[PDB]
Amino acid sequence: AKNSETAAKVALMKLKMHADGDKSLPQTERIYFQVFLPKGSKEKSKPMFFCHRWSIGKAIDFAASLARLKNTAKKLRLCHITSGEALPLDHTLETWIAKEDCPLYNGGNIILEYLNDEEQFCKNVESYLE
Repeated sequence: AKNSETAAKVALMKLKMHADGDKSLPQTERIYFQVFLPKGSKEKSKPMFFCHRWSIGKAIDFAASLARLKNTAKKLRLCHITSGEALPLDHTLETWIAKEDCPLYNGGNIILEYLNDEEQFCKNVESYLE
């Protein structure tokens, strides 16, 4: 419900008001997320937008920057909000649009979390929204 297509579209207008990102991107090239930050972050989440053709690794790098997490044993990974899957670094965000299983939505939620190198999913994915 909170992670559905409709919930993402309903959140999208506020995300457009509040998100940071590279504003030289044409509007149609942008995908907006509420980005939930690693456990222990005082700020639970931050609104961000990305180029939809960026790789996950690029998006992670951009999000870590905005969240001031570039200032260890673990690497930051974007993780699907329902499956917990650490999205593969080389895939483009575009790859997740529309898909039947665990899509990404323009306006949706996503997780940024410290994982071990090679770790595949973040544990307790439901808890980021609890």
